[PDB]
Amino acid sequence: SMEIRVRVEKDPELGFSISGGVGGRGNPFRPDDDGIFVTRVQPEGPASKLLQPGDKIIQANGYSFINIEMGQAVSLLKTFQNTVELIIVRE
Amino acid sequence: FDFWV
Ligand code: NA
Repeated sequence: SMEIRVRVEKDPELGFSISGGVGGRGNPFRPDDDGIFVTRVQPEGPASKLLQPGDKIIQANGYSFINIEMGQAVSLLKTFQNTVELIIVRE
Repeated sequence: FDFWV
């Protein structure tokens, strides 16, 4: 795996969906991982060609997503304006 | 069960 930095600019949203979280309902890639996983990406949205299903988000605008709950991850990402700098784990 | 951001 690898740590990739991507910048997704809200227009007006980031354009992707996430699954997982600590105590959450899991993810379709690695069930033994309570991390946050990109699950669906809008074909021509702000995250298109930048994020892919399976991406594990471990940092968003300097905020670590390790041991984060889903409700908190969604809350944080909706709070950010403009661009969100992500650090993702990609195969 | 995914959430759109
Ligand atoms: Na694990």
